[PDB]
Amino acid sequence: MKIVLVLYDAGKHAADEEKLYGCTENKLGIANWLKDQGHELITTSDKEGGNSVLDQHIPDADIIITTPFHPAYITKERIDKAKKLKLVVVAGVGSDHIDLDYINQTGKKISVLEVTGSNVVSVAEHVLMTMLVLVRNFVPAHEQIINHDWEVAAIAKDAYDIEGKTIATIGAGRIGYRVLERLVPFNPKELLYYDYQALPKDAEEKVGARRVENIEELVAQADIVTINAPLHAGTKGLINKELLSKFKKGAWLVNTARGAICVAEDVAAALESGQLRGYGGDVWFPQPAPKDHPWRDMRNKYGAGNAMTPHYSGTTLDAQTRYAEGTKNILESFFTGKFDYRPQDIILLNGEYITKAYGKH
Amino acid sequence: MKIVLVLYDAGKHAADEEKLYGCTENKLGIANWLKDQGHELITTSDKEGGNSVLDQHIPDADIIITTPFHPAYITKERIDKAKKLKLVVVAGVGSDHIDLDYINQTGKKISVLEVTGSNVVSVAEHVLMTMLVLVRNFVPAHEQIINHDWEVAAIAKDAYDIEGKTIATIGAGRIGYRVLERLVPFNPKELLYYDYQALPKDAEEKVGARRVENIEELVAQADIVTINAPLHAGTKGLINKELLSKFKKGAWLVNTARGAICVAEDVAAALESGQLRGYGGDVWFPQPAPKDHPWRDMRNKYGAGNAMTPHYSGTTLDAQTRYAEGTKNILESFFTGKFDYRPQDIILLNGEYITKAYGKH
Ligand SMILES: NC(=O)c1ccc[n+]([C@@H]2O[C@H](COP(=O)([O-])OP(=O)(O)OC[C@H]3O[C@@H](n4cnc5c(N)ncnc54)[C@H](O)[C@@H]3O)[C@@H](O)[C@H]2O)c1
Ligand SMILES: NC(=O)c1ccc[n+]([C@@H]2O[C@H](COP(=O)([O-])OP(=O)(O)OC[C@H]3O[C@@H](n4cnc5c(N)ncnc54)[C@H](O)[C@@H]3O)[C@@H](O)[C@H]2O)c1
Ligand SMILES: [Cl-]
Ligand SMILES: [Cl-]
Repeated sequence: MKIVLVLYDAGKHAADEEKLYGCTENKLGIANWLKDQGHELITTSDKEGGNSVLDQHIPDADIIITTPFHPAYITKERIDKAKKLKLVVVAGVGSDHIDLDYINQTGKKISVLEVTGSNVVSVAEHVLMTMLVLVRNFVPAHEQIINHDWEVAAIAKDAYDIEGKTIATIGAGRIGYRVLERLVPFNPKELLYYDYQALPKDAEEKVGARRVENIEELVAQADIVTINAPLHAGTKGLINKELLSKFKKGAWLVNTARGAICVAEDVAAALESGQLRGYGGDVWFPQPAPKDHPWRDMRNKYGAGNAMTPHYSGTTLDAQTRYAEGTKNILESFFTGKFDYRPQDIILLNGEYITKAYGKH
Repeated sequence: MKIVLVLYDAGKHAADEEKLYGCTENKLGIANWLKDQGHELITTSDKEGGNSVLDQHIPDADIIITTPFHPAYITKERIDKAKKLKLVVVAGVGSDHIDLDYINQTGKKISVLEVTGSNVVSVAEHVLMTMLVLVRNFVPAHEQIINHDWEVAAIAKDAYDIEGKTIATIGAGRIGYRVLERLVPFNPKELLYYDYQALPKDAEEKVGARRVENIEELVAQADIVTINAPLHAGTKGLINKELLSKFKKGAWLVNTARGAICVAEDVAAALESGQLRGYGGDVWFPQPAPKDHPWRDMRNKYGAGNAMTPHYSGTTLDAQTRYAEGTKNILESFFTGKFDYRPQDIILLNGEYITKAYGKH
């Protein structure tokens, strides 16, 4: 089989860390196995433009392996040219960079598999971190120190404790639930969630969560909102000017899910006007984020409220080994002709939606 | 009575936030309350040098109110000049900026009271935040974004999850225990503590903590160490070159307790050499931290591993109202002649140690 593997380039950083499996230099650490199995592997980070290495190889690729941190956008146009394509794998979690609805509506026999659970703890940690960084006003505090300044009041004037705050998650799946679990000992006033899938009652009770039926009612009462749903037609552009106007004034918003769940300029405008006190997370649309993407320079009225990073929360060194192994397992399920995929890894099975988390079908 | 109140100045920032009680502008909300009682209140941030406003008023001050974030250093030289001094109050927690041992050993009839518990949650949050920021490599990640860069591998090469790490606290009192409680749902490998005061077995079991009785044994097995003990003779310079040599190579160290528990240059050398991967916290010696203090510019080999802030974790807006009210209550106990202090607030009562947490007596 011919396999095209699209990952980020480590460049000079490859020499610093041998455990960096998720880059083009290291090929998920599965290149020996793919070679021994008799497959042809094309590895590249060159994923944009008409004569990109990706596009050169799409027409006879049997399998494309992608990673959300440097996502090959497998568009309708690319799918139409991909005459041998049978499987797209996501080394990570989240398959929205592939035009899933096009595959499904046309009934094309392409499976889409991701390594469910592989980095959900990593991201839940990152959400907790980002909440704390925003609420406690850490970014300008650290900036003060490295700029050789000292003025406690400049930081304290917009620093709070997370204790006693009302916190809402949009999506209460693997990541959203783990976020709620980690918040319990911080003594929030209340933990809320919105999801068309109810939590099991035992799970709900374990974290003291209350389900809110509609998203406007959810955000209106939350001091902190975190987004933990996949990107699909039902969540694309969900966080826009109108919905932001229904947030509690001065709320903090965390989004480690997908950038395009928000309308980028609407979030920036809300931060600058004070409707949000802070926004942070690691995900952007598109990726790599352009130099003029509004989320880079946006700030609140105090020059703070921005805890943006590149997309890396799900590609910590601990997460990388897990999604690398999961990727190998999915590939083996395909190669053996067993197709004995873990049920939870299956987004599309030969064009059919198996997941329930990407909207109702 | 004459009361000297030493707080940080908020300046123009006071105009931004009404709840900023902890600054010289707002005087803990007690200025009119004191005036109505016929007391004279001198308020200043000028606390260094022989003709500082502090030193001008020391000779006839009945009461000095301090705050750790901008600490009046009540040295033995100042105590010897403070002929009317009867009470020192700490608007906050931690009384080490006062020469407690000099007061005690030379029979000075001065009580020292602090607002115990007022900001212990705030600091425990800050510890969790700092642990996450260091372990997950957040600072350089955010720096990349605002420098208009994008390179996932530059961050991922030194980013880990807190899951599966062994975490040790030095001091397991109000803050240290609250840190362990907040760590439970993060699925650490193990939680450890070192303290001459044992946790009750039930409190140990609640967080799955194991006591380690030797400090070298403790740090030798820890991926993350956090300092949560007061500054006293037993902890001053506790974290020195020799102990750092016994830390696990590449450990992360967090200190929100007091700067002087660490030997400053020893920590910086350990970071630059890689014995530590990261150091962070909000506390320094002395405070305000000099522009050339080595903890400002220190970095690990990748230009990261620094999560320093000014001293503000215990002065979030949520904390300030609590220690402001507690300061009023302590003053009332003094003024009425009842001296009905909360027992947990008493560091020294007329020179005698009441606290057990500042070493054995
Ligand atoms: N930043 C990263 O590195 C990173 C890593 C992993 C995953 N993610 C993203 O997080 C998303 C969630 O991951 P997960 O493991 O929790 O997935 P999951 O499938 O376990 O949970 C997703 C939840 O979202 C719910 N949902 C779907 N549409 C919703 C809507 N309109 N409103 C509210 N809830 C809705 C689903 O019912 C489900 O319960 C992924 O799809 C991915 O886009 C990001
Ligand atoms: N960064 C901030 O804003 C901030 C805010 C509050 C307190 N603090 C500092 O944190 C310290 C702890 O606060 P707390 O509320 O937890 O106090 P606490 O009195 O409840 O607990 C202190 C613990 O440290 C233990 N201890 C003393 N010496 C020790 C030693 N050599 N080794 C190990 N343990 C030792 C004590 O036995 C006690 O259990 C304060 O004294 C203060 O210096 C900082
Ligand atoms: Cl939906
Ligand atoms: Cl001691």
